[PDB]
Amino acid sequence: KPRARDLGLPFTGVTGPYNAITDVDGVGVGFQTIIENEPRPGRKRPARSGVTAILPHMQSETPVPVYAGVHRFNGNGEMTGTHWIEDGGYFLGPVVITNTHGIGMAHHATVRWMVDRYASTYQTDDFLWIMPVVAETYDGALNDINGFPVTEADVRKALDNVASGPVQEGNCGGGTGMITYGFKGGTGTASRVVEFGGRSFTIGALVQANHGQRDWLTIAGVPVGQHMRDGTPQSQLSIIVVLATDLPLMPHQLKRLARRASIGIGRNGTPGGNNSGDIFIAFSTANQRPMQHRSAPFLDVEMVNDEPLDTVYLAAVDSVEEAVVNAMIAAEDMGGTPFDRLLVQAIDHERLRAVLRQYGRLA
Amino acid sequence: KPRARDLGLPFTGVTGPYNAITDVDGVGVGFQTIIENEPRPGRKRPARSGVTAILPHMQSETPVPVYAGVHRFNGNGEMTGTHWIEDGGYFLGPVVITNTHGIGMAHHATVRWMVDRYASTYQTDDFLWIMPVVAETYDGALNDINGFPVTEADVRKALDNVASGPVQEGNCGGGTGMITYGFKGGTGTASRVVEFGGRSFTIGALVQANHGQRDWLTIAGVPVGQHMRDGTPQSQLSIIVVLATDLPLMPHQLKRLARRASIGIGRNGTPGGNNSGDIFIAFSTANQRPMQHRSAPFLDVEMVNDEPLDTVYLAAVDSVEEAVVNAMIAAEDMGGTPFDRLLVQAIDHERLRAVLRQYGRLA
Amino acid sequence: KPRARDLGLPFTGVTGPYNAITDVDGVGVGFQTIIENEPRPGRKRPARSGVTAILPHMQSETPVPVYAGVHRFNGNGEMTGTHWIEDGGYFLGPVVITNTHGIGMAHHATVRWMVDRYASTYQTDDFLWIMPVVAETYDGALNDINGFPVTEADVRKALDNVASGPVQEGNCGGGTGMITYGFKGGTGTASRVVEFGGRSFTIGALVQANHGQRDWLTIAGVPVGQHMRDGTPQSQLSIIVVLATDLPLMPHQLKRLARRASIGIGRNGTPGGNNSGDIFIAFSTANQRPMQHRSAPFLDVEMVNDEPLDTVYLAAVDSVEEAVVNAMIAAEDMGGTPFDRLLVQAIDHERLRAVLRQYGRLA
Amino acid sequence: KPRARDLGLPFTGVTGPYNAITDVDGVGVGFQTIIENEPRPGRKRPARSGVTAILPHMQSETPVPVYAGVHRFNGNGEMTGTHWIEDGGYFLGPVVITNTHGIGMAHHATVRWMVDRYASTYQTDDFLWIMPVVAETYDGALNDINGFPVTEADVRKALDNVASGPVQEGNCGGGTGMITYGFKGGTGTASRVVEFGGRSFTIGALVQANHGQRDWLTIAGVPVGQHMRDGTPQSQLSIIVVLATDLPLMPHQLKRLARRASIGIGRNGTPGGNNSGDIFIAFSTANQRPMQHRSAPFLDVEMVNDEPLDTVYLAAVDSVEEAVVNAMIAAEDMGGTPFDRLLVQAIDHERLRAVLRQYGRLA
Repeated sequence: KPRARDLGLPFTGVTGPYNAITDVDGVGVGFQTIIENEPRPGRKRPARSGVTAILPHMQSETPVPVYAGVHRFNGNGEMTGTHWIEDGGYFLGPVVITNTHGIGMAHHATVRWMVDRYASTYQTDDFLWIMPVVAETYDGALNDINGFPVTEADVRKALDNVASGPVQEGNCGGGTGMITYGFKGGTGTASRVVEFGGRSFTIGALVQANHGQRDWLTIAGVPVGQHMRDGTPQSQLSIIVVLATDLPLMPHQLKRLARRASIGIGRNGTPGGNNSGDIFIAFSTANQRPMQHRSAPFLDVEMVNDEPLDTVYLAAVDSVEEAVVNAMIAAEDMGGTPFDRLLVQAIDHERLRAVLRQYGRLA
Repeated sequence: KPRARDLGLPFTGVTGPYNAITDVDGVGVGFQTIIENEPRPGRKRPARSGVTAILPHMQSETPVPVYAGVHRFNGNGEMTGTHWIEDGGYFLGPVVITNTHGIGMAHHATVRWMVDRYASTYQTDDFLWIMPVVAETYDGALNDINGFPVTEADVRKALDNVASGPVQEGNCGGGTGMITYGFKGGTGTASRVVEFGGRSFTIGALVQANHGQRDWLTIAGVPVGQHMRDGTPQSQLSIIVVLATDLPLMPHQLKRLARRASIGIGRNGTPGGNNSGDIFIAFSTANQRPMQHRSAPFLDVEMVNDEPLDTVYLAAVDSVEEAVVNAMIAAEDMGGTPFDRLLVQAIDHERLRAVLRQYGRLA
Repeated sequence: KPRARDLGLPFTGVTGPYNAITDVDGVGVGFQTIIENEPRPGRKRPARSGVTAILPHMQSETPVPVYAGVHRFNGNGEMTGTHWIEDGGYFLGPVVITNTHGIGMAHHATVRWMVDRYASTYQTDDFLWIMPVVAETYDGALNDINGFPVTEADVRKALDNVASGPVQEGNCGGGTGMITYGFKGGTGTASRVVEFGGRSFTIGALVQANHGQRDWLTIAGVPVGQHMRDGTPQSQLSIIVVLATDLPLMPHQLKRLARRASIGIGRNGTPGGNNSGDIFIAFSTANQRPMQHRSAPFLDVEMVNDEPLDTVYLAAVDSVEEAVVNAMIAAEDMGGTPFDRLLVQAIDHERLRAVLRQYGRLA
Repeated sequence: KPRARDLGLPFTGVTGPYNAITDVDGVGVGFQTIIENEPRPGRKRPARSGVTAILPHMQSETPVPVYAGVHRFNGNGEMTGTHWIEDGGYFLGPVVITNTHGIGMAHHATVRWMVDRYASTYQTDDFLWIMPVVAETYDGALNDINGFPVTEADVRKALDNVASGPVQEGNCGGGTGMITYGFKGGTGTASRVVEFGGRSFTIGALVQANHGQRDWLTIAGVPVGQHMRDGTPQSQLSIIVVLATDLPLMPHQLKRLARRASIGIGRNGTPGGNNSGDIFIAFSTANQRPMQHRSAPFLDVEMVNDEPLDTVYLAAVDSVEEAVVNAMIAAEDMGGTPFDRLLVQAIDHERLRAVLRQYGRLA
């Protein structure tokens, strides 16, 4: 499986080792993918969905707070756990992404998993509560979303599968049944390394791309969507962005970094559709500390000066754009069975390359 | 059961009917209450929890958008469904309140119930998604919160039990296991009728009171907590506010109304604790309209002028204070079994009356 | 001049030495007070107004960033400089408070004063811009506000007069012509010392009180406004809160602290009027650092754990309530001339004491 | 003067008659431009600055509230008047744009101008206050910003000059001394006409472009900044966006519209620089009503459904992009005198055409 850079698309700077969000130290990604092409008993439509889990500091025996910031570009979607991100500045545990009507079971399963996995924290006499970050995009065109196919066991499998190294893209995890710009969408990831004050830090992005319309699609500045008009879902009948970094940032700086994903999604053409739940979260793995109930009264934290941040912002925007394009390149056709209303095609690599060549952007 | 006014407490203005949130026409409240005093098999602590459901336009055959506004006073808690309240301006379906780790099952159950109840809307070819408003307070001192006692059936029972009329208070629904100001807490409700542009409207409040410390408790402006010092949970070892009105208000005005609940909770003494998840939602039942996919492109709406709103703001504040006190008066002692760490007592009515009398505030 | 504690009002905890915002080391307060009782040439109404200036790190030869947070409880007023407080986390220079239509001249004068006072910073080749924090309340009932009485020289005088030590209250600075709860209002201040993690800190408040209606007035929990009904402004025909602390807080924590001023203003009875511009700013004097253009790329900062903050929140609430009541106790009758529409009286001390005594609250 | 479309750039959709913000009926624009090439007495650098004024409902004898919404993308700049836009939902009077240190005099001059212009509203016995919307970008590289060249008379001249019709672009009004993408910047405008529900509406934008670095510049998706590398300000040694529409939108909807300008400024390449004060305001001219003190208690308003808004969001993004490019095309070289540090050149039209032609984007 070539990724976008392999096809000659003219991407943007130096990446971490795997060109993925796992290039940020300690962050692991796990997936559970459900691809069925016949309905379950009592249903009329097949289940194509899944769960994505991103866990920071995956080696720690205790949950480690990660400072974080959210940006709600267009709130037509769900992302739980953000009230204490906004006021307390951090979250604990994994980011879990699934389909819109699997939020509940994913939230329930994640709390249960945290109580088991971090038993020495939560199965004690301390009064602690868990508020996980669970988010979604809507796969009802290709998935039997009102059949609630994702179970507790499916979400635990994603959490138990978290790992470092290369990350699968395309039709996997929460991205399985997604559609972006009229083509097959799904999971995408990328990373960038930047130098800041004599040290090297990584910015990694993971997206669940389910947004945009064909006409808007722009790849490398070329209006590809004006040239590749066939097979759109419309003719036959949301985006979650997670940014991770090891740069030492505080909450107020991370809310600014998350806001940069607005430009990041704009790069491939969308003006931000009304029905698109476009919600971005950014977290840092720097400044490790105990949970509130075990911390000393004063904490010493490192924080970056703001002056040099333009290169970090550029890296974040570029990583989001490459993560979206990687999802489209990695995706495969889906649908077209007797139980489907549509056939969603993955963007054709040779036709893409040809259009970019005509506009002098095929590297 | 006498309520606060029945004991001579010096409350504030004219109430609707039932002096409850059901005084706002069409708003129904349902409860599922779980009170056990012996552990379930494999658990060590008893289950004392439940679910509260508040459903606007409870007669409608289709979900009716209700404009709304949220105020996160201190975000150490969860309230789902707020991203589209912020950007879209409204929510659909019920407000469901339970315990912290019951969010996920309550969310899952609510989406499933909505798909069944509003089958003519959701079991169609339309691409529609549901993002319910599910909130919580933490009952881990009296409840086996990591045993996940609330099931899907429990939440469906609360939803199917919604009704107009008098509302049960104290140890019921989501407030079953809650503690407030070191005394037994739980569910409380109150309402006010106001005249605006001649016209008569109601403001009703429902609270799940689990906040505050004994030392802070102020009732009718009297420092009761300084006089009633025994039995605190501390010596032995959050608040969700929902405001409903039929006044015709738009989202930006409803956000201000919800922010008035900050002063409302301040009335009984709290300075707003760090660990308290204090999140308030206000919604109007005016301006009924179809869902987005069935609406005409232009809607005609009525909105109040802002000049005469002080009387509405005062009624909101007063109703929140009365609802909190009503919860304490309705509450009953809980705990003290061989499986408990604490015995939480309900505030004693005669002792309270005596303290108020000493400061000239017993009416 | 007795302050509220001197009259036997039952205030709250241990104050710093001056019981004022200048108890926070290095914070200076300066005033310019204009009290005229005949109209200036071409005007019909007299000028009663002024400027209040609060300067953190008043010894420093260069401007020192102070982390800060704002809460807009009801935005019917102006407070400039908040965009970079929200995103950047801090502000530089003084907080300047005046009347509503004097914002512009105060802003202009403050920039000019900073360019002259910090000449080694601003009269260089560096590209630097200044965005001062200038706020207001509306003194149109007692002041010729459309006569623009405050000049550049008036604001420079306040800035040049900043000093530590005891702070004047009542009819002075920006508070000169203000009215609160139908009585004469104005400037008030108070402070609290708290122990946090084996260290001592101070929380100081300064308020410009111009809010509330007589009927709502509550002092020490007693409904004083129901007993002292005469001479209201109505019968004859906003609040800025600044909190300063030396506790090491980051911006996300300071926004929470500023939000606690909502309860602080609720303590004296207001439900938060529609026309009241109720805007609060909290800043810390800890974590001194250079300006952005002179900072190293990485900074080391100290930050408190959030667990023990309840005593800090309680001190902040109590300090706001005391600063408001101090403002009413220090104020003097104003108006009643042939050019006035009103005569605004200060609350009478003996009548106040008598009402408190009847409810058992006169210490 | 050819504008961007006249040079063959491949712009986007149908414009209104002037392709400017004055295509929204009743919106006037007025400018005061100060271009001096020798220092004023006692100064060392020349003054090149000015004022831009945008007045909705310019014919009205009384101020007419216009619902509006703001998006602070990166708050390193000032825009006054936003607290009541956020909570009250509207503003009155003009949007005035100038240089960073001219805020104060522009604010003062606008309040004074409104008192005179709307004398039947403000020179009465009513208690009314004015909180104008005054914004800025920083022209310190080309202008003697610490000389405070803009006077009260300069701002009154811009206000008195508001007019419909064609709008001047480039080195005029507040944009006079601005620099964008290392080329001369300034004022730019554009409009789009869209059909919504059988009715025709216009979206217009006006920008004061002072943002970006040369290397990021992208025009029509082409990386022009990589090809036109000479004369950058760096080698020699912020953006305010105003969107106006006649679509009937409420405040919560206008906040989303103003958020779309983030994608609009990302079209030309910036990732959003840390030092860039990028603040956007959107307002609607629909739903005319009286001021709060003259309104009936209930108002009837028209509001759009959200479903069809994607075409409006696209029009908004495209108009911001065209306005920024129009500002660069209209700009003229500035500086390079014995008193300057730099010579800022306007982008060369022929060179730009040549780079676009090479990538197949010259229409």
